[PDB]
Amino acid sequence: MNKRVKIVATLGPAVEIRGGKKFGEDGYWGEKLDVEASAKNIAKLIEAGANTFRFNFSHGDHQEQGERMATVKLAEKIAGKKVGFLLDTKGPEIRTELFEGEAKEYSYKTGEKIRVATKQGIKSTREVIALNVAGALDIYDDVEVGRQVLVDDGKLGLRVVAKDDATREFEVEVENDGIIAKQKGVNIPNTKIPFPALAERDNDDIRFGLEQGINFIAISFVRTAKDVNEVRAICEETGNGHVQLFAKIENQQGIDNLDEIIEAADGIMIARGDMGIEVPFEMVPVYQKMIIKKVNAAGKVVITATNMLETMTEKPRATRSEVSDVFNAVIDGTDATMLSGESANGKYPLESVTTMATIDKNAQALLNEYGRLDSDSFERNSKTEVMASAVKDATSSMDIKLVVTLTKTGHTARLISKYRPNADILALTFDELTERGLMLNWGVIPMLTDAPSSTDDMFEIAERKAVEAGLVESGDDIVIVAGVPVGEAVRTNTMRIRTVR
Amino acid sequence: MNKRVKIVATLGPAVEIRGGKKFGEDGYWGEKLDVEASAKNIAKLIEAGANTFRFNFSHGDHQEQGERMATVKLAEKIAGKKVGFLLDTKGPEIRTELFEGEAKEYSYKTGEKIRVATKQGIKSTREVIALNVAGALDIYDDVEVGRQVLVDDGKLGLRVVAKDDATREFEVEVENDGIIAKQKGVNIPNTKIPFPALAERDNDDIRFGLEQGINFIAISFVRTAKDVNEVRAICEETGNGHVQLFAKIENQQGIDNLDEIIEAADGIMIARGDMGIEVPFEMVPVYQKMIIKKVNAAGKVVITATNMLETMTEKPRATRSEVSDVFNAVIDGTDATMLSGESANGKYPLESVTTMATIDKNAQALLNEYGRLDSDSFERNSKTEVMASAVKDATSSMDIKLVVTLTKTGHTARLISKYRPNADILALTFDELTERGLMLNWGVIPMLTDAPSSTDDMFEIAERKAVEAGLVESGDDIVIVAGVPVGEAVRTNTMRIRTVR
Amino acid sequence: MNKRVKIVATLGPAVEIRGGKKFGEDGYWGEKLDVEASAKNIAKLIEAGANTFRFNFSHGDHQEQGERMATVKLAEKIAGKKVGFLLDTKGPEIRTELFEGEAKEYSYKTGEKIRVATKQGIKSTREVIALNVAGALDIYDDVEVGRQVLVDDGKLGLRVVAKDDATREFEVEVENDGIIAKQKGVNIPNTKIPFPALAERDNDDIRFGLEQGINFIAISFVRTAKDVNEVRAICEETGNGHVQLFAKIENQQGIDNLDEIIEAADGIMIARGDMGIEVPFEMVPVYQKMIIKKVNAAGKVVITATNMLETMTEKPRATRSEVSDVFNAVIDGTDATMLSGESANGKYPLESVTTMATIDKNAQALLNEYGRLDSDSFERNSKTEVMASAVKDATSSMDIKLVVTLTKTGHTARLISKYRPNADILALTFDELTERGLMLNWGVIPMLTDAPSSTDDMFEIAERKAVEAGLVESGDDIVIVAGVPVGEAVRTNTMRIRTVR
Amino acid sequence: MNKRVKIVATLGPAVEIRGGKKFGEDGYWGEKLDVEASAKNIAKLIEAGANTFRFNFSHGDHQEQGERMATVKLAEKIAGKKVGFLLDTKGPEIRTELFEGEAKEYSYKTGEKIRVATKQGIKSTREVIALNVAGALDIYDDVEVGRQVLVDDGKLGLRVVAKDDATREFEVEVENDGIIAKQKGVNIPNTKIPFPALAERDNDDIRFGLEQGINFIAISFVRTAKDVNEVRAICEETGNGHVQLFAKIENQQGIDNLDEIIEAADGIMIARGDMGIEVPFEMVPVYQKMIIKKVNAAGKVVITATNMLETMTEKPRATRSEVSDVFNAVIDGTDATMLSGESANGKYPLESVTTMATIDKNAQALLNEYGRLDSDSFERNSKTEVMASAVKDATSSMDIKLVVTLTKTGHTARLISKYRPNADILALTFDELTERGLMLNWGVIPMLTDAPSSTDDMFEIAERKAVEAGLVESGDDIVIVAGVPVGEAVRTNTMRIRTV
Ligand SMILES: O=C([O-])C(=O)[O-]
Ligand SMILES: O=C([O-])C(=O)[O-]
Ligand SMILES: O=C([O-])C(=O)[O-]
Ligand SMILES: O=C([O-])C(=O)[O-]
Ligand SMILES: O=C([O-])C(=O)[O-]
Ligand SMILES: O=C([O-])C(=O)[O-]
Ligand SMILES: O=C([O-])C(=O)[O-]
Ligand SMILES: [K+]
Ligand SMILES: [Mg+2]
Ligand SMILES: [Mg+2]
Repeated sequence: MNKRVKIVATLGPAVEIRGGKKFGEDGYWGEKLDVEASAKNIAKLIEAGANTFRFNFSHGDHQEQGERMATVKLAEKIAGKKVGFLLDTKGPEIRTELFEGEAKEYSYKTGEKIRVATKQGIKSTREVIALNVAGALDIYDDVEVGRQVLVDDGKLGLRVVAKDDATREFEVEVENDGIIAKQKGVNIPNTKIPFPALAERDNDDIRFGLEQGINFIAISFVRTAKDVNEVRAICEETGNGHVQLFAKIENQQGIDNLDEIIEAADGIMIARGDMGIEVPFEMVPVYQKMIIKKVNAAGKVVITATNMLETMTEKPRATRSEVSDVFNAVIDGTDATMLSGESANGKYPLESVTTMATIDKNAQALLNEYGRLDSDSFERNSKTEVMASAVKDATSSMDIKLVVTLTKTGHTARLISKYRPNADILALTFDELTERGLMLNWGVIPMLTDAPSSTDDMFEIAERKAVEAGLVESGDDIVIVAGVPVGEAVRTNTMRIRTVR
Repeated sequence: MNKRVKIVATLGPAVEIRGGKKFGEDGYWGEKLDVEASAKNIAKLIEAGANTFRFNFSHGDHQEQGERMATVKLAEKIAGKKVGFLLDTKGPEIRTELFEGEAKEYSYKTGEKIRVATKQGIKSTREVIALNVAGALDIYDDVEVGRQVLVDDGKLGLRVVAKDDATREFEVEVENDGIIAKQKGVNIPNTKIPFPALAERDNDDIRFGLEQGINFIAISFVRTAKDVNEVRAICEETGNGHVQLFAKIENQQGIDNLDEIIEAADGIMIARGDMGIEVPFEMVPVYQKMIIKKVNAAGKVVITATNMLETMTEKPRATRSEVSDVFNAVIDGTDATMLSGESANGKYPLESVTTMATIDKNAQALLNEYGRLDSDSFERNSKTEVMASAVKDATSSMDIKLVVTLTKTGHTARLISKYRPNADILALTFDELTERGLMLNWGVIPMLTDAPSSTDDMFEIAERKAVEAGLVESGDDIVIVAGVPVGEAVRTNTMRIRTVR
Repeated sequence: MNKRVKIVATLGPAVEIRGGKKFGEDGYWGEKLDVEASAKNIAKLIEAGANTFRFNFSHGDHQEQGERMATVKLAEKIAGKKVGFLLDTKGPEIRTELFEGEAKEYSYKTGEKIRVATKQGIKSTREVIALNVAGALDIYDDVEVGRQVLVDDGKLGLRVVAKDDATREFEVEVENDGIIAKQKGVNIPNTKIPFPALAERDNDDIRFGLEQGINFIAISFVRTAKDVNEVRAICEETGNGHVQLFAKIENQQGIDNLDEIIEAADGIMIARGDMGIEVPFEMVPVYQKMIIKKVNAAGKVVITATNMLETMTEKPRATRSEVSDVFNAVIDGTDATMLSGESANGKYPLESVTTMATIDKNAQALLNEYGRLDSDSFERNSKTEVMASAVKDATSSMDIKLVVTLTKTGHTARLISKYRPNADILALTFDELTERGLMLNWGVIPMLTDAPSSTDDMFEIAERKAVEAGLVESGDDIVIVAGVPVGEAVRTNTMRIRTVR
Repeated sequence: MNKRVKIVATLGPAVEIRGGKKFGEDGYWGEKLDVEASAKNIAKLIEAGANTFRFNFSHGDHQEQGERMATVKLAEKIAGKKVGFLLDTKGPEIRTELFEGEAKEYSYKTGEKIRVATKQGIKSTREVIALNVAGALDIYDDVEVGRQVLVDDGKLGLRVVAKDDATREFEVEVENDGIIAKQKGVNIPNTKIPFPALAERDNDDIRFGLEQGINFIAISFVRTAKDVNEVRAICEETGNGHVQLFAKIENQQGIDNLDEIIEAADGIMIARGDMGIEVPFEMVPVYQKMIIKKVNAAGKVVITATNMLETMTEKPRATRSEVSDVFNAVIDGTDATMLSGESANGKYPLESVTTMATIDKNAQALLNEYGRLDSDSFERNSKTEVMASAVKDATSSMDIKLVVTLTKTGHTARLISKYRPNADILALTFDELTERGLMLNWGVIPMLTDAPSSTDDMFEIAERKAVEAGLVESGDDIVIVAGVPVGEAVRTNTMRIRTV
């Protein structure tokens, strides 16, 4: 049984060994990274079903990121299995500043009047909270009376009741009892702070990642196609045209502009952390189902992200709600499910990947009956689309163990994946960029091979590689799909039904 | 635009020139057959859309039939297009005798009480009507009081009121005003006169046709599967196992046994002439629609026959009702529509074929919308069936100009035809028997090609043949289906969707 | 077992006894009309299943028409059943004139060069054919060179090769062997001869019919909504605004403007006679099916007309093609089928109505399985639509014997009819004008009653009237529908399912 | 905008004021019950959308349960809204015993060898854990080597490696690091401990609850139809035949016999607490979805229960996963969602009801598009079924603000509810047992009225009440359904589509 739903795991110190010490142990950080020991731990995550690692450039400098990418490349060799490399941008983050007097935090009561500063490069005081705004932008003219400033995963609400021109301060009322600590995330929902389409820091971070070697970029807080297009231009300028871009939908602007964002991007990450603060809490499931439906209809990749197994950061078992959440993301139609803190800085990273894999596997068993995606509704605008629809029908009518496609660019594999056939998809391709680039498509098992010389060669290759991989045995029926010749599926395509000898 | 519904045209003297004379001219039967001039007239029928010629063994002698079949082979070279050869059996007949005084006929009025004699070899009087029963069978014990004796295309009814065992006569009541003329057809519905399953006459005709080279046999008055199986036995005995049998459904027992008869036969001919006498006149459309539905569900051939354009025997234009009848047979799902006296004996054989072809082409354009048949009900149980379903869906999703099947036996062409794709079906086969055997399947264009060589590309050959025949040109999309490799005895396993060069 | 599909029978001399003579007996026309003997004949046509009588104003003076309608009014009292009264207009007919020297006809051969005169009031010669044009219109400028003049049901084609300004004659070439007899229909298709939207003759005829009392008008050669609108105006101005107009579609312009004609009209008459001459003969079935679908979708009345049982004009039994034509109009979804010459001018008027009834009743039994109409497509606008759809479902879900509606205007009967429930529709109504106005709606049995006093009253009346008509007995389930109060279903309507006690 | 998905809230000390002391105060149990102040707190739960109160007979004695039910009777009066009363049985619970020397708990490491005693009425030690088995059953012969004993919501596993015939103890290996505390839940999945169909303790609790007046019984650990029928016997014998029985499905036997249990019962409670310990944790969603589908198909009531907003027991905000969990239970086709510890003994009982109401309201808006249930599949074999199918189509075809049913038994409300019309369902009934008995059916607003005077009267009543309750105003389209002649207990056979 192959896991069809792909897992993105975020990496961090949780899997990393430093001087024989594990994360949280006394004097962990006083020790150099043990690359081999760390690489062996990361390999266990690959074996447990991680299909792509997320390097979150919100935390850690370039040397820390570059070192973690080098450790994953060693982990691939150890696992004898390849994974995708995904860079997640910092983007236009607002954080609380450091306090004067090195205070760590203060407690506030409902009804207190305090201020939020807009001046940059300054410290907070108990009564005047300063912001670290991405690119040191001045936000005073961008936030209107009646707006909400939310601190620390949306837990503490501050209502803007007046603005002070003299100090460029928001006069706010504490809406609920709570704590403001230093370096915590801040959200100001329903505003249009003019963060640039691509900030210098993100530009630098992307260029560094492209230099190291990546497959994917998840662009934080995408509001318009322009946020995607400015990243696409750098990928193209640097000869990294292979890189796929996932727009993170994290706020009302991104939801409002979803259609143009899907058009410009290679897929969507449903960033439920910022989204669950930026829109009403009970709307998140509506937006989750709507986004999965539209990305699937576009033949693109959707990643369902954030707090999926949150309790497993601290505890060895998920909650019943967390199991339901992961399971329903699969039934919704998600290509991939993501771990963030659970794999990056929790006590149980391998157990979190194992629990996600188990839920994802149990849920794929119910897609034929309960799946919310509806491939019958899709218009077939090309022969490769009508062939993918045919592959689906053949897997519904016959007991088909496996679909095998030979694909130069991944195009046939993506279209077959779009239709969600009740079969695994072995995608044979001829370069490592296309191979790693398919690792987040539903059901796709990418495998590197030599390009075939003829057509009849191609059907033999397809059956031999499937047999060598242990996906099929003598007497199993497979569906083989290729362009004729390979790479030309837009002009001429073929589907064969083959009994394995 | 190619006509998908097949036309069966009955041949007879209407197209035959004898020493420069036309049928009905003085001294016609005095001249010898002008074979070249007659073949030129038959070639015009082929060009106008005849796909199979019917040789009606109810009339003529074997020499006339063999000669006519040779005239057709010459016509095929003139038209550059082959047709199917169908033999229609005489079957069992009952005819009114000659009268004493050699009176031609008598007029009767409702309520008149008269007699029908069962004794063979006597003459009719006004008061006592004598019958010529096939085989001189004594039918006395087979017709009960309350049965109906019908005379002359069922235009005059005699009700059996009493039986006189002394004279073995039927005491009957004239039910309606009508004529009883000499040598007119008699029907006695809902009786089981023990006509043999295979009469000596039909044995002689069938074996003669088989020796000449026929593709189809239409068996008159099929009552049970035994009536089909006795003809199947002759085909098997003689090494003519490729010959297809169409059961003619003409009476109530045939309708009652329709399911077992379809299973035994290769197809049905809906014999509306006798059927319209043997069942209530207003029920024929019910049985026509029911038979077409059952035969399409069985994957077999149905022919709608008799009096489709009957007024064109004597007039240059059909009636509105005849146009409707032909049109609605197509909508009902018929493979083929038939001409009898209109092509065989009438003043306008060419015009009759042209009119039927025009009506059939106009109706096929409505099949996507108003089509009676529903391909969605078929069970995809085989490789060939799922592949035939794929073809249908490709043709429903894209503008497919042509479906090409490389078929040793014609099985794949028959399965694609059943699905009624919105495309012409080119069936490339490797022997003349298989090619002619496909001539009545809806939408199928049979074509003979050289058996594939080890180094032949079947797919390139398929496209090239379709281009040369003028069915497709550069930029058209076609579907090609084949059993790879080398069209062995390997089930169809491959579908290509191809933009034509 | 109630006949759901309605019959229009055209009246004429065929049913009229004159001085004890039947039509076509010697000296028939020399005798005065026997009103008692003629009414007894017409009453038999009612018992047989005629629902409406067509008075064709193309033939007969007002005195002949008036005596006929008066015969019909007497007929109902003999029958004890009412029927509808339909007036059909001469409209813009062209005819061949009388020939000089009392010659009845001439035969022509293909290639012959002759002339057609445009001057009115003159007689034809063999070499110069003269036209009787409606309202004595000059057509010389309104038909161009290359146009076709067709004589006698479009049997003989004359091709216009030149126009002679000096004589205002067409030089025409005979296109095929044929006869030009006196006072035969002439058609000049794809022309725009400026016939008034209403002609004084048609104005006058309509006003006469209204004085006698007509339920419907059929308007010949309707080209646009304009031709319907002018007839509407007269019906209102005379206090006859209750009169339903059927537009006759007979030509390309009527088909091209069908949507606007359907909007203005209450219904459509498919005039297959002129239609089959004015458009391609073999395309009539396409237009028939198309028109019936569109008129059902608008909730209006469609009549399939002309040559449905044509051979029964001369013979006591229809052809197989005629039986198919009637049967398939019912499957197409027609509300009504029509007899013209067969009931007006034929030897077998009563047998023609009996035959059409038998076929119609047989075909209605197949509507569930084979009905071409699709009630599921209709957008349920009003609550009246959704009530109608609900009644349809109740009759699909359970064994409903009958649907009873209490309707002031008939509007609930019209929407229930539109949905073609698997049940007879008893429409209880409160005047004779509304009750006859429903006689061409599919499945509707009109019945006069006095208005209800209470709601409990309205439901007890529906059931009592039903048991009294013999339509239902004890144990039969019926659906009752109504406005509350009766006749306001537009705002507030009710459906009840009741077992008869 | 009315909440169609029903809410069951468990009642407990969290809403109850003792003297002036809230729950978790210093010497809270050191006071009497402030009944009026408690009833005013419960009234706030009714206002926020609690449709039924659950009285969990696992915790408390008859006196505590009795007083709580009486406080609820007061809250209804304060709220001006009635609610259902549901008794939840203790059932065949296994718990850990009190410890030697009043020890609260001990912590264990993987691989540790210890013993579980089957002997009843003894204290636990660190090395030998004793069990408080319902009915004091000796379970020794019912658990084979290789079975698993689980403690505290299945958090700590013990693997039976051997059986000591001399002491009737299990030799177990600690499977994972964890804590054994006193009086914690114990599960022994995939065993057939011969607990009776109905234990004397459950018999007694049910009879006491029947005495106080209840609408529903939730039967813990239902294995077979016998477990339901033996409770039905008592509701019948005592003249409490109005009481509806929810089988709680929370072990493999329940799942295996689900069809026969649905047949015997009035509805199902999906008890995901025990169910997630008794079956593979990551399989609970499969059984939830299957159970909801089978119970809607039977036109019965399904409650999705346990840990739906768990974190709100201690925090003011639910997690993203908990929002997703409640939302998808609605999408799955649940009639009702439940709160246990969140309403019964947490810090935020009112905010818990409010959050569930908000998610449930938002989810019902997506049932027309993403709804799991499929009503086209139901057999239309009756006049009532045909009428219910006709109501659903009216609400699909038209913007219908409300369906009003005049129902003596509620049968017509239940059938209409089965079809999940896109509209609220006002159920006008003539006694208080029918009224309260409808309060867990999807979309049904029950309301008491006098049996009507006539057909015109009945249709007039229906509109007036709906207008009074503020459900609809002038220009609104409603569907009214009734059986005429009116009041004669006629099967519904009339539909009216009416502009108000
Ligand atoms: O950025 C994220 O992943 C989020 O906000 O969920
Ligand atoms: O997938 C591909 O490479 C194609 O388009 O043939
Ligand atoms: O034999 C036939 O074809 C018939 O009777 O129609
Ligand atoms: O058509 C054929 O020969 C086949 O596929 O069996
Ligand atoms: O006028 C007519 O009825 C016709 O042309 O069919
Ligand atoms: O049928 C009627 O007259 C009505 O109720 O609209
Ligand atoms: O009893 C319960 O409600 C449970 O176990 O979930
Ligand atoms: K006319
Ligand atoms: Mg025959
Ligand atoms: Mg439990």
